[PDB]
Parts: sequence; structure tokens; C-alpha cells
Amino acid sequence: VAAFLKNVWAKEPVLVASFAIAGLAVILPTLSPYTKYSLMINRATPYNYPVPLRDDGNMPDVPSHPQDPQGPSLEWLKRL
Amino acid sequence: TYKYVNLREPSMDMKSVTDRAAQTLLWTELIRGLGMTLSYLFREPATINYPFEKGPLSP
Repeated sequence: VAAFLKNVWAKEPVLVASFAIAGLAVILPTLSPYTKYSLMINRATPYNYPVPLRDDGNMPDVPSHPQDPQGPSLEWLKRL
Repeated sequence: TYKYVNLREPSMDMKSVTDRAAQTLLWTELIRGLGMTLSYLFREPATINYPFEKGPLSP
């Protein structure tokens, strides 16, 4: 079966190259950590309006000032 | 006498197939050969302007 890759690649060299692109395409999205950066950006794109809520006692976090360090940090991308 | 033309068995080894695989897949044939032998356009057109120019003859 070791020459089976060398008696068809010298016989029909078209679909042999297709199966190699069938390979190396399913496997790699589960491999490199550049994915889940695809997920963090695609969720952090603001379409709609972020409506604020009503305070009653608490206040667990996030006061009215927008430029305060009160929310998350997606600002790694601008530094990236 | 003889001559046996177009009578040659293939190579069939590890490396020489890569010369026959790059031929079909990436077309190192048909452009180096047939795109250069056409151009070859810069030669002078050998045309006789018949009402003015005339060709050779014999006595």
C-alpha cells in the first residue's frame, strides 16, 4: 500500500491532489489557537444599541461613566 | 535499415514523476513551449506590395 500512493500519483494526478485538499482542511481548525480569536471578535461587534438598566440598591458594578474601567477588556485588539 | 521511434518505456521512480506531475498540474509545458514559439512575432513580414513591388523570375 506504500507504492499505492506512487502507482496512482503517476497514473491519475488530479483527484489525488483533491484528496490532499480534502485533507489539511478538516483537521487544522481544531488545531491552531488562532481560532477562538475568530469567536471573540465576531461576538464583540456591536450592531444594536446597548440599553442601560435601572439601579435599585446594588450596583454590583458598572456606574454611569462610560470611560471608567467598569466593563470588560476587548481593547487587546487595538494593541494587537 | 531500422529505427524505432516513439518507443521508450517510462521512468517510474520517485523523482522523475515530479517532472511529469508538475507538467500536468502547473503547466510548465504548453507555455514555455507554445507561448514562446508563437512570439516569435518580431520578425519582419516578408510581403510583396504587388502593384509596386514584384518578385523574382527566371530567364
